[PDB]
Amino acid sequence: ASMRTLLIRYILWRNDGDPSYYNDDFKKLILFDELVDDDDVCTLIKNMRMTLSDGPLLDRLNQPVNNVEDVKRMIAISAKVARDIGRRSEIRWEDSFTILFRMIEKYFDDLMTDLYG
Amino acid sequence: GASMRTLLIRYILWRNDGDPSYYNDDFKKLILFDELVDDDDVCTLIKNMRMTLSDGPLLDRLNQPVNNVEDVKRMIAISAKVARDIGRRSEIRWEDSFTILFRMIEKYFDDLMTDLY
Repeated sequence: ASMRTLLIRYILWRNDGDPSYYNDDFKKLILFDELVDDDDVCTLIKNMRMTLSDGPLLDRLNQPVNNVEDVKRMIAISAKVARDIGRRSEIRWEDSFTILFRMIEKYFDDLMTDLYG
Repeated sequence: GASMRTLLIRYILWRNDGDPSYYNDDFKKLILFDELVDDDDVCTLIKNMRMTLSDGPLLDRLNQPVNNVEDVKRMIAISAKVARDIGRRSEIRWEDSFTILFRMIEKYFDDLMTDLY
C-alpha cells in the first residue's frame, strides 16, 4: 500500500525528470535498471510511436510474472519506458498502473523484504 | 495536459499519506479548490466508505457528471479531502479512482490549466 504509492511516484518521476519530485525512496528502485536490456526498451518506444499509444507497454505488462525477479524487471521496463517516451506523452498512466498492480500485487510482501528486510 | 494528470495523481497521493518529503508548492493552487466542497459531504462519504468497507461510494461520487471547470475543481477537491480523511492505512486501489476522475475531467484539462496559470 506504501508499495503502490511509491511505484506510482517513481514511474511519474522517471517520466517528467522534475528534480523537485525526486525522493531517496527511489534509489533502491533505480537499481532494478540492470535487469532490463536498453534494446527491449528502444523497440517498445518505437512500437508505441508507430501505434501512437501505450498499447505495446500494456502488452509487455500483461506478460506473466512468476517470482520477485520478474516483478523487478516489470517495474524497471515501466520506469525506462516512462523516461524514454518523454514528459509530453499524453499516456493514461492509470491504465499501466492497473495492469502493473494486477500482476505484481501478490509479490508486494516478497518485494518489501528484498528492499528493507 | 500530461502535466495535469501527473500533478493531480501526486497531489491526491500526498493528501492521502501526508508525507512532507512529497510536498510540493505546485499543490498550493489545488488546495484552494477545498472551498468548493462542504466538509459534511466529505464526512458522509467517509462514513459510507467505512460502513461498506469499500471505495464504492467514492467511485459513485466520481461518476456524477461534469459540465464545466467548476465541477472539475469540486471533483478534484472531494477526491483530495477523501484521500486525507480516509487515512494512509486504507487499502484503496487509487488507479481505480484516477481512471474515473480522468474519464470525467480530461476534456477540461486545457480550461483548468488556464484557470491555474
